[PDB]
Amino acid sequence: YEKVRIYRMDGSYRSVELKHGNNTTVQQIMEGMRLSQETQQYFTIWICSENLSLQLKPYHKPLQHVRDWPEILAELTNLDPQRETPQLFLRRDVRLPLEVEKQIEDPLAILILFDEARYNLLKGFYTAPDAKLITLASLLLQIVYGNYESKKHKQGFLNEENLKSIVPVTKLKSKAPHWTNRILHEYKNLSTSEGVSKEMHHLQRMFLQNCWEIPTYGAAFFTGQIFTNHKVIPVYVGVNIKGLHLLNMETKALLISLKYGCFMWQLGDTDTCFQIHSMENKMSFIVHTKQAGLVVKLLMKLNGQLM
Amino acid sequence: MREYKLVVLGSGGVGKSALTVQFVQGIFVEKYDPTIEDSYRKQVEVDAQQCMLEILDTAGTEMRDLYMKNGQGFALVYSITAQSTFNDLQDLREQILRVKDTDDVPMILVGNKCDLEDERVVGKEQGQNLARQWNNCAFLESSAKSKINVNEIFYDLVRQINR
Ligand SMILES: Nc1nc2c(ncn2[C@@H]2O[C@H](COP(=O)(O)OP(=O)(O)NP(=O)(O)O)[C@@H](O)[C@H]2O)c(=O)[nH]1
Ligand SMILES: COc1ccc2c(C=O)c(O)ccc2c1
Ligand SMILES: [Mg+2]
Repeated sequence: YEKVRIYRMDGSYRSVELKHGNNTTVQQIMEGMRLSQETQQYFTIWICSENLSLQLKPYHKPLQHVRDWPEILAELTNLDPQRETPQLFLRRDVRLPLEVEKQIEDPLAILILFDEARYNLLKGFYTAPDAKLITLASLLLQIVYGNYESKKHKQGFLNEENLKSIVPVTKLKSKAPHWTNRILHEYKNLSTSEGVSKEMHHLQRMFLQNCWEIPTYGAAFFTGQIFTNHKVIPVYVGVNIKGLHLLNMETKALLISLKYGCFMWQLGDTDTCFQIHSMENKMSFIVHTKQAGLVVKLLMKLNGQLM
Repeated sequence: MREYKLVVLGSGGVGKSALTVQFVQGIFVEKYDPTIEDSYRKQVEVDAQQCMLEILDTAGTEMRDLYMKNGQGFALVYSITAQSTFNDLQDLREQILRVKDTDDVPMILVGNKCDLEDERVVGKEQGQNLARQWNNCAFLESSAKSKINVNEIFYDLVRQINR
C-alpha cells in the first residue's frame, strides 16, 4: 500500500493507508484515522510548511497539494520553495463555531483541541492580559507536572527551562520571570482545590475555556504587509469565527482586533491586497498579500455563519 | 530535557496501541484498528527528571529493522489471552539483539490484558520465567483497560536507558 503521516501540533503522528494513492481525499483520510464521528466533526486535514498553512476541504486530494506545493507557494507567497516541504496535519476546523466547541465532551477531541491551543499559546499567537496568561500557565503545570508539591516546586523550579513550556515565547524574557510567584500560587491553589477536577480532560477543558475568550482563538493565520516615512510592517492576518486580527509579525503584538459586524472588507481587483474599513471609526487599512483572496473568502464564510 | 525513543512491539491484537494511548492520552481504546505506525510524545518525570518520550506504536502483523536500530528501549507486549503472542516474543527479542548487536538493550516483557484473568491462557509464572531466561529482564502484567502497571512500562524503560 501507500501511506502518509498525519501529524499533530505536538509532533505526534498517525499513519493512514492511502486506498487510492495520491487521489485519496481528505474525506477518505479522515476515515482512515481512529476518530469516531463524535471526534471527526471538529477537525480536518491541513497542509503546512514553515511559512504557509492551508486548511483543506473534504474533496481535496492532499498528496496532490504536496506535489504541487512549489506552485502553491509561488501563487500565494513570495517565499523560497526550496526550504518548504509541506506535511499534513489534523487540526481544528477554522469554521468550528465556538458555541459548538463548548458542547464538546469527548476526551480525545478535547486533548486534540487542547494540544493545538497550547501550541498557539507557546508560540505567542494568543494575546491576552498577564492575568489570563498566568492562569493558563498554572493549568499547564497541573496538566504536565501534576499536583503541586512545596518540596519540588516552591523554589528554583520555574527557571527559563520550565517557564518555556508554560508561557508564550514572546514573554519568556521580559514579563515571565516576574510571573513565577503568581503562577506557583495559582498552581498550588489548583492542586489543593478539591472543587477542581484533576481528570485530564477536565483540566484540559478548563485550559480551553480560558482560551475561548482570547480574540485570536482558533484563527487561521495568513501573512502580508501593511505600510504605516512609509514603513513596511510584516503582519500575520488572523481570521477566526470572531473576526479579523492583525499581529505584528516580529513581536506577535496585537495591532488590531475587529469583530464581524464592526468592519467591512474589499478585495483588491488585483487579488493581492484587501482593504479593511473599521466602522464605528474613521479607521481603514490595506493589507498586501497574495493570500488576499483566501482571506476574503474566509471572512465572507465566517461572517456568513453568524446568526 | 532528554529525549527517549521508545518502541512498543508484539503480535497483532496484544494491546500495543491500547497501552500507549492509555499512557499518553488517559483513554482506553475499545475498537480494534490494526495499526500501521503511530508516534506519540509525552513529557514525564522519571527519577526527579523531566523526560520527553517519543513512543513508536508499531503494527503487530508487520521497517522493523529500522525501528530496532533507532529505538533506545523496547516494550515487548503479549496478551495473557493468547499463547502465540507469547511465543512470538522470542524472535523479536533475538532480532533486537541482532540488530543492536549487543546483549545490553533496555527492554521489558509486558503481559497485557491482566483484567481478562478469566480468559487467561498464558500464566504469570511462564511470564516471569521467560524474563529471567532473558538476563534478569524486567516483567510486568498490565491492563490498558484497568490502568494497571501502564505508566510503569515506560518509566522502567527510561530507567534502563539511563543505566
Ligand atoms: N480487556 C482488555 N482489552 C484490551 C486491553 N488492551 C487491549 N485490549 C483490546 O484488545 C483489542 C486490540 O488492542 P490494540 O491496542 O488495538 O492491539 P495492538 O497490539 O495495538 N494491535 P495491532 O498490532 O494490530 O496494531 C482492542 O479491542 C482493545 O480494546 C486490556 O488491557 N484489557
Ligand atoms: C486556512 O486556509 C484556508 C484557506 C481557504 C479556505 C476557504 C476558501 O476556499 C474556505 O471556504 C474555508 C476555509 C479556508 C481555509
Ligand atoms: Mg495497534
